[PDB]
Amino acid sequence: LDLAGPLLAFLFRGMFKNLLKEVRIYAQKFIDRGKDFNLELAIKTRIIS
Amino acid sequence: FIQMSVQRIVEDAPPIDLQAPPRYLLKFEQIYLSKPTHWERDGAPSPMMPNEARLRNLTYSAPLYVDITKTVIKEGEEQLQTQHQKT
Amino acid sequence: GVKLLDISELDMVGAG
Repeated sequence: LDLAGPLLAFLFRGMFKNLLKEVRIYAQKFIDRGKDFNLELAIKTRIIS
Repeated sequence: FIQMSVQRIVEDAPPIDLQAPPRYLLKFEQIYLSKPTHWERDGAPSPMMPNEARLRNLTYSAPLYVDITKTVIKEGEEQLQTQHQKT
Repeated sequence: GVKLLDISELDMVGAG
């Protein structure tokens, strides 16, 4: 019986994957322009919340 | 789920590596949750009682933060290892 | 394990 715990673990794992992909794309864009990225602007919190 | 599954999912994440050369590394180490706190329009944090969430049609939720270690190599091991706390 | 924070350690960055 999957309760709230492993259920939210599954959804949170998916959304963490999406967040990692998002920051990957952002930092790759900034690096390919030839400049270090800002970590704060990388995170899009609304993916999770 | 809060005490174990969240931290385990974070630590089990593969550390993101990025490359042009400039070799950027990202790692997530420690997690935090505050109490359920409402941020007003001006960003004032206030302890949100659940009856307010019922009455004001708010989602009874707590913020979540992570300590993030960003280690950048620059083709010559001049490693800048910054850390961002409560991100 | 996950640590807890008090409301006084929440900086006002959510307003900025």
